[PDB]
Amino acid sequence: PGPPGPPGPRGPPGPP
Amino acid sequence: PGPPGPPGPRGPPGP
Amino acid sequence: PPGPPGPPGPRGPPG
Amino acid sequence: MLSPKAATLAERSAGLAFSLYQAMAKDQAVENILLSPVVVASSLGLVSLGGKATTASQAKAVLSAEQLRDEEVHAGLGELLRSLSNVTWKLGSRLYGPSSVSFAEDFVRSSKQHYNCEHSKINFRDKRSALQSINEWAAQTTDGKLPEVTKDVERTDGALLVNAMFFKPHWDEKFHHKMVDNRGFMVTRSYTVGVTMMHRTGLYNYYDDEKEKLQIVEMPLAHKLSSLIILMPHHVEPLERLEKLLTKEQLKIWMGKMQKKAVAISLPKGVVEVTHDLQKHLAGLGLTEAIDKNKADLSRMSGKKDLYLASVFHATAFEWDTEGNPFDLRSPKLFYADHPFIFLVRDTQSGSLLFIGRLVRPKGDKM
Amino acid sequence: MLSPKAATLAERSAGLAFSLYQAMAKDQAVENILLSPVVVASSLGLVSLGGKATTASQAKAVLSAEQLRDEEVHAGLGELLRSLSNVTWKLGSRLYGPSSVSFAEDFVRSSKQHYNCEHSKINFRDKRSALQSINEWAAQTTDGKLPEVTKDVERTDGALLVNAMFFKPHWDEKFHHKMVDNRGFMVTRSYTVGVTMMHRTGLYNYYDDEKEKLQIVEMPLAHKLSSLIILMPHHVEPLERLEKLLTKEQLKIWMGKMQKKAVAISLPKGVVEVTHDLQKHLAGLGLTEAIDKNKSDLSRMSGKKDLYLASVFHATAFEWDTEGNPRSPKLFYADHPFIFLVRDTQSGSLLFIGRLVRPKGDKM
Repeated sequence: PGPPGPPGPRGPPGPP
Repeated sequence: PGPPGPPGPRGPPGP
Repeated sequence: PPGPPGPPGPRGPPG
Repeated sequence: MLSPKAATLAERSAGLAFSLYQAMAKDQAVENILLSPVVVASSLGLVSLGGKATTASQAKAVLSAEQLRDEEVHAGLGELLRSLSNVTWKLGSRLYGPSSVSFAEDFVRSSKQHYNCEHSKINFRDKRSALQSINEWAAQTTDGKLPEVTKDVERTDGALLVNAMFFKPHWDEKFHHKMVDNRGFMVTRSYTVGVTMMHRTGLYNYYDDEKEKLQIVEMPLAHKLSSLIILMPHHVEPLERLEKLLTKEQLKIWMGKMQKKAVAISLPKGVVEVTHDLQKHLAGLGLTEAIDKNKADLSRMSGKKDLYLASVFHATAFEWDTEGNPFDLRSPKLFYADHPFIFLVRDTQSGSLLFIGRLVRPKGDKM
Repeated sequence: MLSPKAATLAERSAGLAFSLYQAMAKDQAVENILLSPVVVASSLGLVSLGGKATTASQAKAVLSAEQLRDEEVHAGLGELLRSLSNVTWKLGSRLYGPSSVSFAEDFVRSSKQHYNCEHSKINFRDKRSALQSINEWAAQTTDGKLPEVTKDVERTDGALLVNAMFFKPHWDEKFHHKMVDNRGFMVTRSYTVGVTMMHRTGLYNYYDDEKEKLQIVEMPLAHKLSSLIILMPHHVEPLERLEKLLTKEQLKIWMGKMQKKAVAISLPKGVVEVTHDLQKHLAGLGLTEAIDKNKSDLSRMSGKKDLYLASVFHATAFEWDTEGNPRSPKLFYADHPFIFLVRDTQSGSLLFIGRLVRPKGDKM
């Protein structure tokens, strides 16, 4: 029971 | 508790 | 009670 | 509903606030912006009210109301200020004049009547007490949400117009009180700040411009009487590019392109404090004589040319909170505001712009 | 609790595993590395036990146990193997020699006593059936998690020691069963593989070295009895640079610098199967005579110079699963190669050392 949670955090940065 | 939330946004690009 | 936050988003694209 | 004259003044108020926003956004020293079109317009109304000759004519010209009687201007602006009232909104306007000066009865009565103007004397010979009293007046007006207007007053020999505000958007569909956590807000690609974020998934009017690489979302406020519009680029970049695109016409295009979609809105939670001194920017919009000690005629205000417009402090505490009405999706689109964005508070019935601003750097520490 | 002698052997076993790891990491043929220090030490122990003269002295020297009596090395490695048994863990040690040779009663008794080394005679010239039986022994030992040790055995003429293991870290704080999705693991900057990743945010002992551009995380295992340590550079880069930094002393420094922080851990999920033939690498560390047919003196094993050590198969199936007990996070996003360690909390004893460079999956 209960609604879904928030989205997760932003993903890590890409390679240079 | 409810189910886990959706994945977060894609990360930023590299330099 | 709301569920936990979802997973982190995918890695960003290259530069 | 607004009277036809108030409606036309409201359109000019919006246009003026867009011009003011653009002017300030070009300044590299300016981070966050927060403008109430009505309060900006009411400030020009006081200049018309208190002034004579060119000093007053410029104020009416900036307001594009030169063909109207002074009474019509004051009544219309008064009506607009009154219309902002529809707890979650707090406003105070105070005119500070030097100890030596005396405000005129007629002006004092008229400014109370149309602009809800409070009047005070200030003694900058004791700068600490002068600042203390302005900042305290603002703290009380906003019940501590705006604890300080300015740390210093540059120009001490003139009149000081201070507008102190507190605005807290109350959502038509509230955020869950537990849908709040700590995240990182990206001020730049190299600079992150620790913030509290609040989260909600629902049906929202949404548009993703793949061509201009931006997202637009409409969040209705209590009883759909007004709505909060958020404009944010896809990537973390300076708002300059988006700001170039931001026009009354472009906004109309974007809003027509919006549709009701499942959206996971994630926003920073907390109070954003912004204090602008509009003085320099209003002069750039045509209000030249009022801000000049040698040319200012504010004699309807004090009885003598012993006054000039030294400052116009537009100070706001905008609170992003979970609160809203109880009233209330498998794969939502993300509107994850962890980077700078532009926002607008629009009145649903009129179309009248209540707020225009941007959040570039929220409160928090570096990481 | 370990006896003082077993504790000192454990320190040498760890140091040996660090040396073995470094030796292997330099080899461009080596991808994934999975080593159990105890089991590695127990293999040198058998060479000391079965070999004599230089063949045995080298075995003790590799282990850096030359200053100990032979009985101290054997008894203490036995106690260490025994203490490990208490998380899912499965081990099997087995000596395969040619069907013609004869295992000495004295060695058979001692090998089973200290190292639990079962003995089996097998025809190696009978390749498919030879492989089939070793691979079945490993499958049964591990309950099918390690279905294959090797695809080929090159030396039909000598002795083969095979270690088959299954290890599944059971987390002190489990991952949510739905916190699992498909992502891309970057083997190289030009090569990505499709993996299943599992995700969890919690309080973990963490350290971010800004100077050396690396992250270190401690994930306690069931009842905090042991913990899994992960070392990974900030960016995708071959582990060579990190491996240069990796020492017993540097690890001690990093762990002292760790503190309890909110960490969002993302790890590949699945069974990683690793089969090493330690033979070549142990020879590089000093075990030269035992692996050479012409110099090997394993006469304490087979009563005569009719034996050499063809191979030492260190075979492990390490399972990364969600199962375990019921501020703004830092990301520990393991989508590129990382180094890992399983440490016993009470002793400090290193249970595993390894690296995941290429997980199971297809190219994308």
